[PDB]
Amino acid sequence: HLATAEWIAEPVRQKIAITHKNKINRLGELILTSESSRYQFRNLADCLQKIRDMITEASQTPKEPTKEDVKLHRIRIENMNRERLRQKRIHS
Amino acid sequence: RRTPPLGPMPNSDIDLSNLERLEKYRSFDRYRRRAEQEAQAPHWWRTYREYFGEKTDPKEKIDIGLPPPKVSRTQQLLERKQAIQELRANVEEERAARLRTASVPLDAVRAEWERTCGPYHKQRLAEYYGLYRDLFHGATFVPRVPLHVAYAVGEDDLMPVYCGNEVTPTEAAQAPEVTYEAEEGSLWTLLLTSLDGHLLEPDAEYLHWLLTNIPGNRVAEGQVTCPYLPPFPARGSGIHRLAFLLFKQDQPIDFSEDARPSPCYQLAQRTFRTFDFYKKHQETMTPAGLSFFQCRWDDSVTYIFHQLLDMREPVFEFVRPPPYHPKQKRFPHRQPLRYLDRYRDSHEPTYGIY
Amino acid sequence: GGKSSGRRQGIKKMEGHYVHAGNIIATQRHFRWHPGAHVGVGKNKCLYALEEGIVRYTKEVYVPHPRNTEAVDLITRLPKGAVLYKTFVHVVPAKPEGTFKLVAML
Amino acid sequence: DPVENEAVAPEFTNRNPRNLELLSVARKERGWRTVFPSREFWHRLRVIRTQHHVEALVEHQNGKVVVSASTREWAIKKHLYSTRNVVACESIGRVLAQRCLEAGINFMVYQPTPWEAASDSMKRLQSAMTEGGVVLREPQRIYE
Amino acid sequence: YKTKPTHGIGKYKHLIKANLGTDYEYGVLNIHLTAYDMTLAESY
Ligand SMILES: [Mg+2]
Repeated sequence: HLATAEWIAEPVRQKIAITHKNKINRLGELILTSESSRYQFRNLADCLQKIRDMITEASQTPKEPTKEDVKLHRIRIENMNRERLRQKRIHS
Repeated sequence: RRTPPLGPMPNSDIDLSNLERLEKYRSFDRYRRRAEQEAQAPHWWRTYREYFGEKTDPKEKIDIGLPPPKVSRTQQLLERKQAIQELRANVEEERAARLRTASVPLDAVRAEWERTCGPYHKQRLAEYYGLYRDLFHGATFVPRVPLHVAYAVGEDDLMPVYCGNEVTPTEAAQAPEVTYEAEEGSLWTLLLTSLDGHLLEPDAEYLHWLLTNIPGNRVAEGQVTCPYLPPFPARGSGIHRLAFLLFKQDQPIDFSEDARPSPCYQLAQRTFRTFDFYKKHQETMTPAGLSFFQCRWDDSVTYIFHQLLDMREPVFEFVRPPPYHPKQKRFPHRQPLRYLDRYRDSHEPTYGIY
Repeated sequence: GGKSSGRRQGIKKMEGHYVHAGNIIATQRHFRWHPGAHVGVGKNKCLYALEEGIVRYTKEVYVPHPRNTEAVDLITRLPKGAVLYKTFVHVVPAKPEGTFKLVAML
Repeated sequence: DPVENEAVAPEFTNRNPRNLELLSVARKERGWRTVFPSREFWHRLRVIRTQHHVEALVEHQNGKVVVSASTREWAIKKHLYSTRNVVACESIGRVLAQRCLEAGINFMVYQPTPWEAASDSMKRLQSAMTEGGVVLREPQRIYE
Repeated sequence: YKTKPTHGIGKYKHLIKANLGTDYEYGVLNIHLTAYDMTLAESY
């Protein structure tokens, strides 16, 4: 459980819940799975390192102008087109 | 051994005795035009369209649409020709045309198209999107009357639903505003279906909205057969298509059999098919308007799944078939050392009995 | 001298033969056959399949590229109504690109 | 215990023709390297400039035509001085761009001959498409 | 293929070319235009 976990700071919990919202189930539990190796030790180490990476990423909160992915290029194009197609009422 | 051709040769008609007298193409564009016109013709040999082009049933596409209105072509042409005569007489228009700076009213041309050529373009677009194939199991319809749907976002913003555009479920959460020209004495019916929104039966589809016996343009007074339910396209399942259909009733119709309880949050109850429904209602029902739009997954779908539908949201993923490798040989001749890595399953070291 | 051997150049996959991506369809000294759908051509006019499917042969209209000045000049001298035809080889893909399957229920 | 709402088929069947195109995973008809034009696209823009009229079509690769914008249409004839000039081409481009934006298509291809590409009417049509928001470059297929 | 009925569909050089004066028509004629105005001469 993310919110109930008091061993992490509250803003860090909120940022994790925002960014990693696709890994949170119905009950609010954050879930991380690993299948990268045949050994349970290595899989558990991978999961723990994932948790640590999430925590430190939330702590640092980078604000660099990161590169744009080719997959997101058409997504932003279609979003801009949808915004252009959005319309206003004559009388407000 | 030679076998006579089963049909006329492509260049059999052209004589060759006076080929010097025959006029030549003398340009690439004329040859390209003739080539495409020839390619658009049937042939008795194997062709690309035979293997890749889609095949249509020989029977004509059956129409269920409103009968075409009549109009006086002579009077229409006379008025159009006098209008263009005065337009060309206008010197300012001619000067703008020669300076290549004239502009046309986009709103005016679209509004006029919606009454002149709108129905046929909309029918062609729906056929391209394949709605007529999935629903109706093969049929045609021309949207003689126009329909306009807008979703209200903010206090002023409107997201229109014109034809096959993208609208997010966050914008589609609330009931949209529907407008369509009508007069007194006409009974209307509004239906909304999700062609690809089904999660159990691929052939079936989910009904999301059904209003019946709408008096004229008074949409609110219409009977609410089934409460409105926003679309819920599953994440990673692609882009779904949601269709609005406006029908007209020549006689009042009872909708007791297809009625849904309020609220209707059960997928089994929301399961619906326009096929056999239009079959049982076609005696006293006829389509008049059609629209549709594309929808993706967003965050509002999570809330809809968890609270409105009271279920865990399923997440899909697009996965490609595994790559093909030939049967592994005991002695791979002249193959690089990485030949065995293609058939190795795990990259971790192994030690066997040791 | 002139004691050369044959180059073993010809059709490698006939009509209705199932091929995999990258398989050589036909090798040739000159463009006897032309690639069609999902068929690529190498430097040495070697024809290979870009998708896994069934090989078919058809007769198709020949429209050369405008930058190919030699073929443009050749086709501009034909009598009006004349159309060039050439043999094209295609591959019809058999398997879909991918499928959507349930991976998680959150 | 079981919930009817959660009864979901293991495999999802999507019948939308454009879903794979929008996901950029639909296979393009590569090949035809010895002929013009190439067929490696999902949507193609074609321009037919006749003696009296000018037509623009946006069509799929399998043969189906998506949208049209022809100078024979009255809603643009009534405002167009001449159907065979740069003004006509500009109007056709703008109208087709608006129609495509409403239809949802955004990306296409353009395969002109060098002379018609250098032609001034076609470059103004390209400018009209760009200002209307249509992009004439399609995203590359996602093989992996 | 030669055996198949579609043999020869690819032939194209028979559509492409590989003076004697008749008693009814003239073989070769030349029209020479002389002018002190080159522009008028070339225009005609
Ligand atoms: Mg020898």
